[PDB]
Parts: sequence; structure tokens; C-alpha cells
Amino acid sequence: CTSEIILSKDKFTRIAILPREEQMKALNDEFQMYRGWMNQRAKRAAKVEKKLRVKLGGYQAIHDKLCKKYQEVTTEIEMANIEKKTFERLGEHELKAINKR
Amino acid sequence: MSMKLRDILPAPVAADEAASQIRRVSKEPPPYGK
Amino acid sequence: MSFVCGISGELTEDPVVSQVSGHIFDRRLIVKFIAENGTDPISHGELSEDQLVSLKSGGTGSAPRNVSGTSIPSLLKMLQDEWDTVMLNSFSLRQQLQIARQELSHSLYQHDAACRVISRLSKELTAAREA
Amino acid sequence: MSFVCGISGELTEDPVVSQVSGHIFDRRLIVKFIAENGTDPISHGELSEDQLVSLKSSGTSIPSLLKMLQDEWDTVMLNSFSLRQQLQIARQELSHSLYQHDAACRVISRLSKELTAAREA
Amino acid sequence: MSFVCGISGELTEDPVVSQVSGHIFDRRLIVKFIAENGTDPISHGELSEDQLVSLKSGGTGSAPRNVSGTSIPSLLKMLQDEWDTVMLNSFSLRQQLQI
Amino acid sequence: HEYGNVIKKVEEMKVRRENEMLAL
Amino acid sequence: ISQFGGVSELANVWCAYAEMEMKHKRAKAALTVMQRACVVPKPGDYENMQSVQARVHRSPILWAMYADYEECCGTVESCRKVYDKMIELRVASPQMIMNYAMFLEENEYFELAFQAYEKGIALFKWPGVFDIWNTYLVKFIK
Amino acid sequence: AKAQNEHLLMRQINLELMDEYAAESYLQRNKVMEDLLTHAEKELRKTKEAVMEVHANRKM
Amino acid sequence: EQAWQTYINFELRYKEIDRARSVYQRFLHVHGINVQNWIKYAKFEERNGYIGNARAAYEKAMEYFGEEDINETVLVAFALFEERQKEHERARGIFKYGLDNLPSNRTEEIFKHYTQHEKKFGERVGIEDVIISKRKTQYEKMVEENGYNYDAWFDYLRLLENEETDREEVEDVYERAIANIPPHSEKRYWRRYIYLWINYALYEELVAKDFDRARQVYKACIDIIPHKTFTFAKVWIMFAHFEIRQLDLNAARKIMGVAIGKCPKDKLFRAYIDLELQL
Ligand SMILES: O=P(O)(O)O[C@H]1[C@H](OP(=O)(O)O)[C@@H](OP(=O)(O)O)[C@H](OP(=O)(O)O)[C@@H](OP(=O)(O)O)[C@H]1OP(=O)(O)O
Repeated sequence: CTSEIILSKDKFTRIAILPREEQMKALNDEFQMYRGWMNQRAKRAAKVEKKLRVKLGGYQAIHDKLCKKYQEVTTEIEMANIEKKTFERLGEHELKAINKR
Repeated sequence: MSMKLRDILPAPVAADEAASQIRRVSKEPPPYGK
Repeated sequence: MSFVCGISGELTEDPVVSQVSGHIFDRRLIVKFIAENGTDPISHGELSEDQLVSLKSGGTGSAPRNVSGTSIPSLLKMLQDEWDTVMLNSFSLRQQLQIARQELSHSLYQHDAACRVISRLSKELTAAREA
Repeated sequence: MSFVCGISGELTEDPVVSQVSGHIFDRRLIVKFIAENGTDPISHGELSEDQLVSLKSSGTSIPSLLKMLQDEWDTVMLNSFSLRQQLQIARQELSHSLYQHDAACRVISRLSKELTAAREA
Repeated sequence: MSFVCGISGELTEDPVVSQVSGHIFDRRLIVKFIAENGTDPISHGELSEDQLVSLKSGGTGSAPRNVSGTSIPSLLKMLQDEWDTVMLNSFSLRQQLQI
Repeated sequence: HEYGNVIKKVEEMKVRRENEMLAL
Repeated sequence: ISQFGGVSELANVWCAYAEMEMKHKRAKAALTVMQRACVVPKPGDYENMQSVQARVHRSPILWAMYADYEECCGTVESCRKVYDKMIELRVASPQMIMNYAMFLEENEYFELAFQAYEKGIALFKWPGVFDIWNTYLVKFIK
Repeated sequence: AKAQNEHLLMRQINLELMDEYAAESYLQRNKVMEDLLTHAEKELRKTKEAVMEVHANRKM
Repeated sequence: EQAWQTYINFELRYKEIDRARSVYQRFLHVHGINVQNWIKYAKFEERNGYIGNARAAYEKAMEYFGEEDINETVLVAFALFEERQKEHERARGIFKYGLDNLPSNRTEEIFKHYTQHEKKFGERVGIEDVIISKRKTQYEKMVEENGYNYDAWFDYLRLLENEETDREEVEDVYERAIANIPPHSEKRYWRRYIYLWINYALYEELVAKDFDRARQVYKACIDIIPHKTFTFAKVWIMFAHFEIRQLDLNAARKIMGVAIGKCPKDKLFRAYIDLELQL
């Protein structure tokens, strides 16, 4: 019944008893009602969202800056730790070279 | 810990700003060279 | 280091975890606590120095920490938390619907009420029209 | 084996049963149900997370799995909407039925009082 | 508390540590690693699933939603764009290793 | 389950209220 | 608004204002003057809180005049507000505590009359309370 | 159209909760992220000196 | 402590209130154990109008001394503070929380101040409720002080009967009364005691209307009186007439004939004769 019953001609009817073109008009208006309900929500959502974007945008910009800084530092740590381990190993090789020369 | 008086008591209804919300030169020289 | 000791409350530089506690301690704290009391401060289970392992980070292969806030695990996590909310919401709606749908089926007297009105009014008419 | 959660009706990867009713649940839902409602969900008796008995125990394409999620999420939300729509229709049928009942009581009240007059005509 | 897995670099809700390394892992990842290789992923010491000590302390808190993450389809959209960047990263690694 | 960090809001509110306040 | 030598001089002016309004039958204005006279200053209401106008609300003469008009022209509930505020501020003398209880008793609010006596006893220290206790204990028994 | 009605409803509930707590949680997120940056810069500075110390021991 | 006071007084004489506040907050780190230092601080915050700090000071006092080892002096001071700030529903709350969580060998201060607060700022149904609970506690104390203070029982029993309190509790307190058997074989000491038994039977017959239980009361009188050394004709006459009620003269005759049998006494004969005349 909740699928079979739709309003048409300003009255509740069975769907199957209507003329085909009247079924199309009924289903069009039924669909247009749901599209109304969506748009009534979407406008309310966008209103709150637009407030959040400006309310939070400063905190987000700070986090973006910190991510870039943290990536730079950690890649510097990586390259510096590579340099540490080669020069430590190279320092041993130079010590052997001292005794040789 | 025990169930606090913080939790058991009603919130104070006589809240007021001053009651419970009002809680607690020199010169410089010019720079180098200038 | 990023590890915070459970007992001293400080950000430690000597992180050690004990197998019985599943909890994080300073080395300098837990060894003397074992020496003076032999006991896990948290669970009050026994302790011995072989039950202790010291944490490390930044070894070879250790992946870079993701800091971008988004991640596949965290998105799948919150998609799961949405799903649990919608099912428990839908379950209480389904329960509410069953209660309402149950009682309105039991309340289907209205045709039998109509026969009683017919019976009462016809009696009334024969009792009104006898003089 | 296949096990069906009493809350969701879905196949569950972690079937658990409550001693207070003997109905199987997904652990994660019933823990959240307990943590929100306290009762057993089916028998309405008092329940607690320690009263839960655990039962015994492929991938295709990520663009496909993401589309299976999309279509499956739309089905879950479609169901939730139809429940809210059906619940208001049930309440509208119910409130109408009570009005018919209360109007019938007024008619039966009215007629039964009028029927007293026939004894003093 | 807050922890990050040595394998994935993400936060973990199930932090665990091997007895043969200082490094900490998300349990299901290290178990899957052990199930293939039988070894610590970083120290290469031989490792078994019972040599794992579990931190019962509370795992890392949830990452806050983006405002675009407030709707289920936009989470799936975000998950799709996230996933593509993860695969391009994994593909970039095998190129970099060849070079 | 999502905003469980509100425990940290009240804790930092509590810690803040320990400023200009008593022992223990 | 002007200066005076002391509180009692000013309080007589407030009374003289309400007095003439009452004789001219502007009873609601007379009460309004007394309300406006008796309102306790907030800590910022005056240039200093020890000025004569900032202290005049503690004069018992002023509250006596106000409460008497409420008995004559107000509601029972409004009189309790005046007397209760007069008790709150320490203003009420033992005699006018007994007037308060007499008023409630006369209006048959016997149980509130005992609360009036009861806070009379809370304010005053012996021998000041002695006639409050005398009237209380005989009335309770009666 | 029914499915989108519920997505928008859940979006509203999310946005309204987000309006209560996003400002706090983002502030808390930054306070954790700041600590990582300073601690990473501590590690960066500490390792730089150690590389420099190796140059010292080599020259000496 | 006397040193810190002079530093507080020093700062207050220059009207340096925030300085004097900081001394208190250090003072309680040292001499915090003395509750009066904690109350003095909250009086200071109150008297300078920092009523939100005064409230927090009392709440921290409760926290400091421990909400299991609850301290009456904080509760009374805190409750009287909220009373004086017109937070009367909080003031009542603090008193009731005190009585709910402390043993009644303490709480006498909480009670007397609660039956001050309620006796002004409460209302009749509340005022009488707290005074009854005070009196019950007061009788219960002076009973524990002596037991043989029969006038404490006769009041306590009358109070519980007058307030229509539940049968099980009125019946229980009678059993505690009855255990105070006089330590003497001399009738003089029983003459006052014996009305505990008589009133218990009268309560059981008139108020509880449980005649089988009332019979057990009367029976237990006769098992307690010595009879050989002395007797009360009172109990035998009452127990006989209790069996004339319920229409059991065949029991009343048995009761009254055993009275003649164990202990011929003139009022027992007179009363039995009079009964047989009326029959
Ligand atoms: O036994 P009797 O010589 O006839 O005297 C009795 C008897 O007095 P004693 O037993 O104390 O000597 C009663 O006492 P109980 O047997 O009831 O304990 C007493 O009653 P009270 O103890 O209540 O005074 C009563 O006096 P009354 O007539 O006022 O009831 C009085 O009886 P007679 O006055 O008739 O002798």
C-alpha cells in the first residue's frame, strides 16, 4: 500500500487505476516533492558549512603549515642520518689510510 | 573516587558576573651605526 | 621522546614496557621499583628484569609518520562508525514501527463498533417509536 | 559458518551471543547498544558486556569495491528513510484509529443516554 | 596515549611491540608480516607471534573530520582520492628503487 | 565514539581552573 | 540628588515624598518612591559606596515606611518581599520582626509567621532575641 | 531521491556536532602536531652536531 | 600559622586582595591539614565578593579531605555558605548529602544546622520531617547510653506510632525495648517496665490488627514475669479479655484459671468473678 497509494487530481488513489499520462504527472510531482525536500536540506547544510569553513580555516591553515615544516625536517633528518653513517664508515677507512701512508 | 558534590549538587542558580565570573616606559637608543 | 611514562607522567627518554603491565615506564623508575618492591605499579603483578623491553624508533625501513590527517584506516574507521550509528538508529526505528504497527492492528475494532451503533440506534428507534 | 546479527540482520564476521536472551549479535553493535541502552535488545532485560559469549568461527578491484560501497551505502540510507516514512504512516494510521474510537465512544455515549428517555415517554 | 606503526606510519588502535626489537607495530600488520617472513621487519631477528607484548594503554584518538568529510558520499570521494595517492606513492617507490 | 576527545576539553578546562587555585 | 549631612536627613526626604503622594492618594506612586528609595546599590552604582545616597537604603526608618504602605495597599506576597528583604539586610529591628509575624498571623499565614520569628532569632544575639522568643513560644503553644 | 534525503540528514547531524567540537579538536590536533615539529627539530639539531663531531674527529 | 596570618593582614591593610589571595593559596599548601585554614580562605573570598572562588574553595576542601573520609566541618560551613548566598536548594543538598554519607555518632552539627536551615528556609512538611529524624536519632542515642531509660523507649515508641511509621520498624523497636528486662526480682522495678509489653500488645491488637501476633506478645509476658516472687494481675486480666474478644472464652478461662493456679491474687479472683458474672 505505501507504494501503491499516490495522490493524483488532488485526491488519494490507487496508482494502477489512473491513465498512463496521469501516472507520469503523478510520479513527476512525487519526484519533485522529494527534490524539494533535498533542496530544503541542502541549503541548510550549506549555510552551516559556510560558517564552519571560515570558523575553522585558520586552524586548517596552521595545520597545513605544520605539515610542510614537518616533512622538510624529517627529510633533513633522513639525509643527515645517511651522512652520519657514511662519514662514520669513511672515518674508519681514512684511519686505515693513515697507517698506510 | 567517590560521587562528587560537583556532580550531586544542583548547579548554582544565583550565578552573576561579579559574583562568580569576575574571578582571578623608557627610551631606546637608535640602532647600530644609525 | 613522544612516550609518556605512566608513573612519573613525564615524556621519557628511556622508554621501557613490561610484559605483565602492558604499560610504559622510565627505566630509571622501574628498576628501583623492582628493587624496592618487586611489583608492577599498575597491575600489582610480579616483575623481574627479564620482563622489560625498551622501545626504539627510526630504524631502517621505518615508514615516515603520516601527518596529513586523512588516511585509509581512519576513513574506513569513521565509515564503520557511521554504519554502526545508522544500524542502531534503524533498529530503534524498526522497533518503534513494530510497536505502532502492532497496536493499530489490535485496535481494529472500528467495524465492530459500527455494528454496535447500528444495534443501539435500531433499538433506540423501536424504543422511541412505540407511542 | 553463516551467522546473522540480530540488530543489523547482516552476516557477521564476529558472532556473539548474550546469555540474557540467546540472540546472536555482531560484537561491535551489541557493545554499542549496551553502552547506549543497557538492556538486551530483544528481551529488554538488564545486560552487561561480560555476559556475552563469543561463538566459534577475497578482493577484486578497488574501483569496484568503492562502487560496491557506494551502492550499498545508498541501500542502507534508503532503508532508513523508508523506515522514517513508514513510521510516520503507522502513527498517522494509529492516531486516526484512536479518533474513530473516541468518536464512536461519544456516539455510543450519546445514544445510550438518549435511550434512557424511552423509559419515561 | 598515541602510537604509530613502524610498518605503515599510521596511527594504530592496537599497538604491539616485538620482544626482539624496540619498534612498535599495528598487530594485524606485523602478524601478516610474520606469517610470510617469520622475522622482525626491522632488526631481521627471527620472530614468532607469541613474542609480541601488547600495550593495553588506550590507542591514538580519531583524526578530526574535514568539513568535506561530513557526508558519506564525500567520505567515499575522499577515500577514492586518498587511495589513488597511496597507490601512486607505492608505484613511485618501486621506480625510485630501480633508479 | 567520534568526539570522545571531549574528555580532553573538560580536563583542559579543569587544569585551566587549577590556575589561581588551591592545593591537591 | 543633592548632598545632605547624614542618612537620617535624606531618609526623611524620601518619606516626605511618599507621605505627600499618599495623602494625595497617589498610592502606587508612593510605593514606587519607596521602591526607588530602598533599592540596594550594586557595587558600581555610585561614585563611592559610602556616600549618603549609597547608604540611605540601610536606614530602618525608610524600610519601616515602605513595609507599612505595603500592608495598607499591597498584596500579602509583596509585603513578605519587603519584610524578607528587610530581614536579609539586618535592617529589621526585633520589634518590626514581631510586626512581620503579626502581619502573617493576622492574615492566618501562621506557619510563615513562625519562619518570621525563626529568622528573627537567627539575626539577634541575647538579650535582643528575648522578646522574639517570648512571643514565639506563647504563640506556638496557643 | 530517498537515499539523498538521508545522506543530507546525516550530513546535518554531522555538521551540527562538528560546529560544537571541531574548533576544539582542531586546536588539540595542532597542539599535538606542534610537539612533533619541535621534537623533530630537536632530533635534527642533535644529529647535525653528531655529523659535525665526526668531521672534528676526522680533522683532528 | 600565625606567621602567614600576619602576611595576609599585611597585604590586606594595603588592600592588595590578589596578593592576600596568593598567600592563602600558598598557606593551604603548608597548613592545609587544619580545616579552619580552609574555611578562613573561603570566608575571605566570600567577604571580598569572589563568591565563585569561595564556592570553589569549599568544593576543593571536600576534594582535599576526601569524599570518603567526609568532614562535617566543611559540609556545615559549605552548606551555611550556600544558605547565606540564597542557594538554598544547594544548602539543603549539602546537609542531606552529609546525613546520607556519615555515621550518626557524628552529624549532630549537620543535624542541628540542617534543622536550622530547614526550620527557616524550608516548609512545614520538611521542618517536621527533619525534626522527627533528629528525635529518632536522639532517642536512639540515649537508648544506647543506657537501655534501661524506659522513658526514652516510651517516647520513641510513641513517636514512631504517632508518625504512622511502618509496622516492621515499630515492631522491631519494641523487641529492642523488651530486651531490657529489669535486673531485679522486685516488683517496684517492673511496674514501669511492664507497660512496654502492654503497649506492644495494644499496638499489635489495635494498630497492626494482627491478633495472632498480639497473642504471642501476651504469651511472652507470662514467660518473663517470675510469678513465684510476684505477679502482675494487669497482664493476666488483659490476656484473658483478649481471648474474650475473638469469642474464645474457653481460652480465657484457661488463661485466668492458671492465674489462680500459679498465683492466687485478689484482683485476679475479682476480675475472673466479674467476667463470669458478665457472661
Ligand atoms: O492484689 P491486690 O491486693 O488486690 O492489689 C491490687 C494490685 O496491687 P499489687 O499487686 O501491686 O499489690 C494491683 O497491682 P497489679 O497486680 O495489677 O500489678 C493494683 O494495680 P496497680 O499496680 O496498677 O496499682 C491494684 O490497684 P487498682 O485497683 O487501682 O487497679 C490493686 O487492686 P485493689 O486496689 O483492688 O486492691
